[PDB]
Amino acid sequence: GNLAGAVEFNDVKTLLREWITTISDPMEEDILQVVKYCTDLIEEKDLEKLDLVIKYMKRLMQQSVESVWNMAFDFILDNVQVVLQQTYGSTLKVT
Repeated sequence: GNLAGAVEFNDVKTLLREWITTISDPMEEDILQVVKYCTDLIEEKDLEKLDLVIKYMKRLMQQSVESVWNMAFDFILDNVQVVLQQTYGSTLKVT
């Protein structure tokens, strides 16, 4: 739930935005953190958080000029989609 120090909803949007725009290269640990985050809120049943983090991540990875964030997002998105297909059976409409 607590990712990059950020705990609250809009606190996550702000700090993870500044994170993706400053960092030009996410390491595998950074990628796995955001997978675990977007899986945690599925286990905490906060699909409002899923809605936010998916659509807003995409925005940030496109706001970042680096294609490494696009492949990072592709892996994170993929894994978290699968988690929703097992846990709920369906995914949130957002991509």
